[PDB]
Amino acid sequence: RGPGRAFVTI
Amino acid sequence: IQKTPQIQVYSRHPPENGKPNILNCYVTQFHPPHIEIQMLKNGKKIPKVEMSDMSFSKDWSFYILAHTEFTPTETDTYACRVKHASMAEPKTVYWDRDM
Amino acid sequence: SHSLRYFVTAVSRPGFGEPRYMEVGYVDNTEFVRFDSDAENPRYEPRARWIEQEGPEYWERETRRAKGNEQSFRVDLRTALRYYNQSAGGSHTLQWMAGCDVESDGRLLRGYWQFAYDGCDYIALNEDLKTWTAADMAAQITRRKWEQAGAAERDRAYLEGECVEWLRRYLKNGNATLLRTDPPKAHVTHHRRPEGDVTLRCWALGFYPADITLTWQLNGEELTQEMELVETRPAGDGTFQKWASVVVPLGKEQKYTCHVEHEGLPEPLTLRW
Ligand SMILES: [Mg+2]
Repeated sequence: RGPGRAFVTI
Repeated sequence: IQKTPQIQVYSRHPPENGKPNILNCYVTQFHPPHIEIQMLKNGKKIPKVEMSDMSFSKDWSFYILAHTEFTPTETDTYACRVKHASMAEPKTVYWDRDM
Repeated sequence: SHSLRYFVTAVSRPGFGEPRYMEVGYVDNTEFVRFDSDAENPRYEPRARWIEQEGPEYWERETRRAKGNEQSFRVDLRTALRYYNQSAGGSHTLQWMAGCDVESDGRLLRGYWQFAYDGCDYIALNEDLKTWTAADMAAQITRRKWEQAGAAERDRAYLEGECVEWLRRYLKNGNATLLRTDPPKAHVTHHRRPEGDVTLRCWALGFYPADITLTWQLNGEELTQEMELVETRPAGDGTFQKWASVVVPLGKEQKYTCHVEHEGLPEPLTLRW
């Protein structure tokens, strides 16, 4: 299962 | 543009005339990712070509594979032609079966 | 040990709409899943037979994750333009690699969660899985934000938890292909040059996994700067190939040795023409 950005942006 | 593609054209198995095989065009170490790859038989585009195995080296350069099924013959000429921003014109690289 | 790794790329293309967004997943050196926003009906797709075992809920969940991810990368690409004071007319790239290296006994060796912008390091989760290394001043802005938000904590949780657990499941389900060790079959070819000397080419064929070293020696010295060495390459049958070559004097071939190291080779090979 892959990774989630969780809407945490740069 | 930043990194020029490195192109290898080769078969899955050592080629034997009349034995089914796979012709591979593996293109590595390039950036940006946009790229166009065609495999050619006797100068004509081969219609059944698939792309696979996209990855990064990290230092992040792109890698990608084009491949097609083929049966080697004494008379057919194969090549892979690659167009990338880093090159003024598309680069055509021929299959060398005697390495 | 084994690895589960996801390689993610978002690339802008002003004038042609939304950035292209792609994810590709690997167990060790085997591609097994892929997402491409440019596909007819973009969804997570199987790329190895053994994953096709997974039910609809898996594909739906992974497609959802990809789509949420896609949205954040769209935002990030726009933010990047601001950080670097770049025009909105040009194409730019954001890359993203995350995954876990895991011993066969389930122990986590190393977790990765790292980014690059336009081909260069941007920000990377350190080995401690707690702090970040920022490559430039723009990335320091990101670091401060992610430190404030405690971003590393949930990332760490994935790397130590889901990443490890699913890797184990994949290795079990795909064992007939994934657990193989195929040693290199190696040999040296001899090519006389018109110049009157010789190219020796050391070949390694049919090996898995892909990690390998191929080196030429003369009188105990490695010929690093002299050799031509190609990138390790897929044969398209689950195995890999590589070659290294040197140019040597006619009649002195025998002085040169090729050395092959691979997990399938308890003792490395030494080959001599
Ligand atoms: Mg750089």
